[PDB]
Amino acid sequence: NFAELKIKRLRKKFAQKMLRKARRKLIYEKAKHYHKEYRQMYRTEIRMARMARKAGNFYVPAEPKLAFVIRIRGINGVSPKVRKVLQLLRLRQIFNGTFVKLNKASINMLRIVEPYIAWGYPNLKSVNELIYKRGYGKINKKRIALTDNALIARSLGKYGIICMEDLIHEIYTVGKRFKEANNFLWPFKLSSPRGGMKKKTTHFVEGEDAGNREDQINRLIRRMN
Amino acid sequence: SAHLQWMVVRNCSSFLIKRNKQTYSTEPNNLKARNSFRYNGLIHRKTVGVEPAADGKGVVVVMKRRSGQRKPATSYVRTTINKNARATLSSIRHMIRKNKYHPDLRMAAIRRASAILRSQKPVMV
Amino acid sequence: SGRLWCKAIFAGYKRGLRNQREHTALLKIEGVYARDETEFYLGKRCAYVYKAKNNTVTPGGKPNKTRVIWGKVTRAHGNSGMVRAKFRSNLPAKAIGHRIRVMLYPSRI
Amino acid sequence: KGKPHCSRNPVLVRGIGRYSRSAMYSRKALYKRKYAALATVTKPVGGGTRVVKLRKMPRYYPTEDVPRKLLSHGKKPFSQHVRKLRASITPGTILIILTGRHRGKRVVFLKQLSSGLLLVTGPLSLNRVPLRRTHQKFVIATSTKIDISGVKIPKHLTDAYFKKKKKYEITEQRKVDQKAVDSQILPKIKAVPQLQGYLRSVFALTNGVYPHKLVF
Amino acid sequence: RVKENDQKKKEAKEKGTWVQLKRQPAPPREAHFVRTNGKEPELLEPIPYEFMA
Amino acid sequence: AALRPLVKPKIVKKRTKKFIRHQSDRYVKIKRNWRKPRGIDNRVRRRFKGQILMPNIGYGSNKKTKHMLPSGFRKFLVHNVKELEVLLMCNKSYCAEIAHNVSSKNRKAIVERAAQLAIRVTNPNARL
Amino acid sequence: VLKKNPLKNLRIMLKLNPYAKTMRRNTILRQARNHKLRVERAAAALAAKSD
RNA sequence: GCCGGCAGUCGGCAGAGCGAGAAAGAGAGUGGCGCGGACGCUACGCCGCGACGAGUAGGAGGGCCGCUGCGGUGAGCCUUG
RNA sequence: CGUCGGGCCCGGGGGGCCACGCGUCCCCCGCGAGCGCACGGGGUCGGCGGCGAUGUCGGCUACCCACCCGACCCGUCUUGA
Repeated sequence: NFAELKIKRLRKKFAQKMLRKARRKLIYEKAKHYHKEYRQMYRTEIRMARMARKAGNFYVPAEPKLAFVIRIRGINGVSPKVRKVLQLLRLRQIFNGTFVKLNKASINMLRIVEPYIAWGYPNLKSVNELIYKRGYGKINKKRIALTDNALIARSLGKYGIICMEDLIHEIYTVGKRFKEANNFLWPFKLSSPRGGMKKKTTHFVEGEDAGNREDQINRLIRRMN
Repeated sequence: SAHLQWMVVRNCSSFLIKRNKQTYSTEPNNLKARNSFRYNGLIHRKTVGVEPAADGKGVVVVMKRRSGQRKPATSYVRTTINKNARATLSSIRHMIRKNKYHPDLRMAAIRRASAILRSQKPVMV
Repeated sequence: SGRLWCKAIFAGYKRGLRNQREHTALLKIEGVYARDETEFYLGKRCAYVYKAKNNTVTPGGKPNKTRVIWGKVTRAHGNSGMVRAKFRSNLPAKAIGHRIRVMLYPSRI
Repeated sequence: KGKPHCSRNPVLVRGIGRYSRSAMYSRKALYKRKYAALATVTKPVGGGTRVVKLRKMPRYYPTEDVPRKLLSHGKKPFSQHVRKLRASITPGTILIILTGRHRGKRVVFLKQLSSGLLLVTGPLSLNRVPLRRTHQKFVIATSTKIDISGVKIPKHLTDAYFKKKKKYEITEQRKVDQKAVDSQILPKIKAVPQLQGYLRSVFALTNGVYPHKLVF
Repeated sequence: RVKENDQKKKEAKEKGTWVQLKRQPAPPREAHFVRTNGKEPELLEPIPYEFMA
Repeated sequence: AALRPLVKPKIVKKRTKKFIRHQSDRYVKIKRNWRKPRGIDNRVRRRFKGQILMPNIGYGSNKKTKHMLPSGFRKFLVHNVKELEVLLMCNKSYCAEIAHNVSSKNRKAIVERAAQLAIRVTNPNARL
Repeated sequence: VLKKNPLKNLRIMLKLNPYAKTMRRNTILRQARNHKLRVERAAAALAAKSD
């Protein structure tokens, strides 16, 4: 009776092992394509910049379709129109971070709240220090840290996202499944800026740090994290 | 039955004693003396008890009969164990496991019989 | 047969203006007055040597009247030779402006 | 049956192999290396034969017990730890031992032991210091070296030799080891001038001398 | 919009193509090449202040 | 040596000083027992800096380190010999404690009985 | 579970992404190779200075 | 707060699991020597994650906080106090 | 004409690859096992040194004193003590 029942336990253990190894090969190779895809977009913008300068023209790049919004002002004394947007972007604490894609609904939400936030377009590396070091997942309405690839694959795995690089490529390259990817990530609990801020109250144009940090946000991200 | 009478005894028994942040129960045949559903010497059909012998040498082990209830004069049977302190534990171990007699108190009865044997010996040098 | 410790002054506790944190102490080793040259004293053992009335034991010698509170230098403080030290027990606050011994035997260079 | 070869890939970075596993497949040559497919002892008693039992069940049990603890993975004991050395501390250099009873004495370094304690020996004639152990942290390493490479350090002395047993009397082996080392190292320091007097002097801080300022 | 969507829902039903059916907000401006025909972009200058009143 | 506990963790307490009622130092009719200040302008109630501290839930000890002596046992009041045998399965983490109303005649009998069962008594020589 | 930083912990990084092994294996040979070529390139300048 | 978990301590009447990316079974059949296994579960109990913790008037809940007397209960204590 | 362009860098005549088996047809050009090291599901040492029966060890609280910082007297009326 147990002679063939022994084969039941060992074969099913073997079936999961090859199944785990088959998925392990998929994680490795999709990331290899993504490294080629990240080298694809970085180099092809250098391709387009030089050729317009070869002739007497200019290559206007597209404004990136994702920005990183950081609330830099506290919750005391906040206008209700301002307060509603901050809880609609999941920015309830000071120095909280979230990913927001760019469309006419988004900037018009962002252009009413710039004294209370500091937002800008992040770099490719700047995503990595957020997803890996501060990446927390909203699983069953619980802030669960991303310590294994199985966590993402069960809430977005039937969407095509099952690992870090599947999540990062869905974040960095704003694809057509982006909405639940930002919903999966908890708003980032960024630490206080090491080295200090210039001025919290005023906009970035006159030497403050509020408003659109369109390029220099990558300097500030390394101070938060 | 067993679950029915546990909900009555659990809070208004004469053996219940709380007394500054613990809970105990001092009825006979209750090894580990906890006021718990598993560790109760009266509500069960099968009951295992360990209690030191009357002469101060050995352990008398008390079993419930399971054949006739409501007759406490003949419901419990006592057997005396007085051996070389290794077969003393082995005899009680065989009364539980080999007889399939309410086995969750197998090891806890051995624990109680182990501590009794250090009471019936010289203690201080 | 000489001195094996550096001269160090207990200048006060870690504080702001209206608050004072007693668990961290500010030290002035005479000789160092710059930020880039406080790296030598980082992690060095610091001891506040005093004496009392009753007799206490002493390792490797006869019981005498001197007692200490052992400590350790945590990190630098405000680019002036000021440096922070943490003791096992907080200072009695009667040693402000009194010289304590910071040692070298927790050395690395 | 097979002689155990060493690791083929060199250590590029700790935890990183230089070759990939696909290249390692060629190196290990697995392409052509595929495969497919007590307690009771009988003793005679002068009755019959008795079957005794080893590791018999205990005669006593305590009232309550701790459960087992969770399994840590990197928590190696002291004997298996890796032992490092400073770049300044090289065999032959002059050291400054502080925390010992030989306070501030200038004492000559010989070699590192298995436990990590430094075999350090300033000549008994000069420093009155025997074959003695010190810790790396509690030593100032002066930048003064000697050509100590051509010496024959005895092999019998080790961590077990300098370990405290339990009045302490100097053994004859300790004196013999001291003379054997002294015959080796003392003529060498005599060749370089002013170092034997340097050893006899004691290190001490004075007024206007700050350890972060001067160099050693 | 419903009438136009239902026309495009019956159409391409025999084709199966997922045509974008929902309305979308204004996207980024789809990076493009801008040219100038030989001439250089003429320099602009802030005006000096003169009291008009 | 004595009867050691089964496990001896590091007992840590967030606050060891007692909680003093407001203005009990100035007056005698105000006892050391804590009373919550329920005034409209009280320095203690609205937590002014440099005042006395109010008892809160954050001052509670760890659930693992609660209710042991510095020796590491939990107390349990004992009246007579019959209540001593209940601790026969808890002698490694619980100690017996004799009441104030136990006479010296039968107090000695409880002490030597507790030695036989190896149960620690925090007051082994009280009345003598 | 204690959350270890994948940026500082190598095999926590490898649990979440096995491509980081070669991505750390690369940018090591390349940095070592470009270090060897630049040193001998300065040696070519040393050969030009000597001649 | 979790559609939270724990009746599975199912032991020579036994085979010790259901953290695991994917809607469902470690399911029944029929032709070609050595007696052994730590804790537990006052299920008004035990254990595991996540978030949060200010407060007047005011409201609710828990008191193994306290006083007095009564019905039971502790083969309770007490002139050796 | 240009691109260290894009198509597994279309196809033909010195360095890195989580690519490794055998047989048949068509199109195109599910159990191999054995040990070890460890950036791997939260600390261990399989490391030690001293001072102690007539003056010392520990006592966070608890009695007093000394120092630094903070600190206006409680209840009530009140927008405001």
